[PDB]
Amino acid sequence: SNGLTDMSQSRYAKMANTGIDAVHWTNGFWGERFNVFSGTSLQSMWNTWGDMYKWMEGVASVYAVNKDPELDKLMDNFIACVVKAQRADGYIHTPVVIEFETYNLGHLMMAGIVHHRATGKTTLFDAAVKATDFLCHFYETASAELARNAICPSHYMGVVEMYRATGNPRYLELSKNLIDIRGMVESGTDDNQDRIPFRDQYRAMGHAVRANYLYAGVADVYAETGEQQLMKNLTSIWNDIVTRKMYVTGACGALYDGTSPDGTCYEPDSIQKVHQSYGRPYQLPNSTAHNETCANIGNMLFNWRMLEVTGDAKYAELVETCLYNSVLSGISLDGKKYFYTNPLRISADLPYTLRWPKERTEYISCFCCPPNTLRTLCQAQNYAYTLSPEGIYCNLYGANTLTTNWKDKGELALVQETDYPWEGNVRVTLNKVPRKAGAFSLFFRIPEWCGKAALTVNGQPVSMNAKANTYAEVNRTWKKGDVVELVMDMPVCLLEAHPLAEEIRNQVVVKRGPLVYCLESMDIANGEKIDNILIPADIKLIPKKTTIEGSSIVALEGKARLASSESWEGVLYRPVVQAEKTVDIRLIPYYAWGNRGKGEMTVWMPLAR
Repeated sequence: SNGLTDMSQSRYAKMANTGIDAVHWTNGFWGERFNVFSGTSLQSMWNTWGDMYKWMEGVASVYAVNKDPELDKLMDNFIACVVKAQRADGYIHTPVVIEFETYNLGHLMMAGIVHHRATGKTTLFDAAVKATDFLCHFYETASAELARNAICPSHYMGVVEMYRATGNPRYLELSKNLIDIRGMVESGTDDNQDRIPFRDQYRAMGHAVRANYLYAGVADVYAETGEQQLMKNLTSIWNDIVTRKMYVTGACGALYDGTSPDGTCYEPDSIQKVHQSYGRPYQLPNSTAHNETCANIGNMLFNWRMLEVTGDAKYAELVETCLYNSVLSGISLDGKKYFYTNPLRISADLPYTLRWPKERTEYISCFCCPPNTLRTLCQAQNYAYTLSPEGIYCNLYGANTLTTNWKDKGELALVQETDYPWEGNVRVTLNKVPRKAGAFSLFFRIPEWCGKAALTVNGQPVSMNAKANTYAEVNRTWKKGDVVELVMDMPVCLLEAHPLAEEIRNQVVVKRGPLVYCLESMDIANGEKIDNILIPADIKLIPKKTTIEGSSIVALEGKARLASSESWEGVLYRPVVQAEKTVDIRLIPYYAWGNRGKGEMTVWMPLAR
């Protein structure tokens, strides 16, 4: 009835969200993050002073969980200004919200839907339904060659979410036309994924935000139309991204600037510029990885739609990877500063200055991404579970309550206890089961990273059928007070990459559970230089809780090998040096990088096998 995204009536969906109010984080990783975001980040962003509709959507999303009546009033005031400013035909003149501009309207749609779902009130929603009608007029009337109107890619999702929210067929028809038009124009571009029609695209293409939001939006249309061809496109594009063009943190977009295609084409007039963009297959540089935070949110939201349309746990893995490692990295631990880029390496020898700061900044002003970052992070709880007629799916582990209504039957409430992501032990406790529910299942995702896992029910072992990257089902007539307990082994992992990824050939990245780890220069004993650190393949890395900006994180401590250090000044090639020494290093989670001053950082490190 009521989720952040509601595929509950969608004819070719398989799962749908829990209600926007059903899941609260409690006592761990996400509870702690949620207190920062709700109790600091939102105020801090209003104080520095389209962005606002994202902020507000965030306020409503937080409110759905905590019911702070001071937020409800702060919303009613924001909404009053919005409503006072709207015309009869649905337009809004943005200047007259006091205390080709069709781009802001798309964000009003989602703000209004989310507000409706959280508060019950129709005050902002009616402002949104009108804005939507205005866009339908705008696309029925404006010139075929306005690709620019929809250069806001939020639109595709917002319009399908409005059809979902109203039943109004005009909105679904608009969203179908928006796909059908792509590439029915003179000189579209790879960079705007519109050189060729959508149905001819079987690979990821250009500006990664535009790309990924497109792919998401199309999955949303697929949820409603069941047009198989779209899923033929969406599955080779997903495949292209994930096996060939995605950083290990889930982030997307290797190139600040470049050309598409690269080194394959003989008409140079066919070769176009791209920016903030996907690159060649296996082109995954580190220092110059763009990985705009919103592109990574895009990949997350793409994967979430693919999960709901297919029921396949492998899409849930990507939602998690993205959330911890390329979305949460976008904000500081103090909730106040933001990244635009998410590089996988900072070297102080880097002889040019890339665009965009490389320390987080509290300066929303210029970037339109931090509002999207904060509202997304303010909604993490809306990704923990999904439902279907078969039962309930545990997708993102973390300490929480869930209270849904289970069909026309009554409340079902459960309590999830775990120190995830720091440890791999989950306990689901059933508080309320409605008496007339039959047997029904509780599904537990087994992470792709997880090699062993076991279940118990009230202490009694179940046979574990499932493999990595699939759901373990537990079908049972559940009684009040029942207890399921997932134990996932969560060892330290060393990962290598496909040999065609030259930028990381013969190097290793360290995961533990779902967190990608990195090394910063201040965690190397004796200020020994980060470039000289080698990870032997059989290194023994030891978890140890430690504190950064008042947050308890698991670092990994161990003995790396140290390269002898000849000066690299004015030298490109030289005789391989000895590497007889050792040095104490400490790895921290990537997301927590850059909270301890300026320094050096790398995810991928030399491997000694």
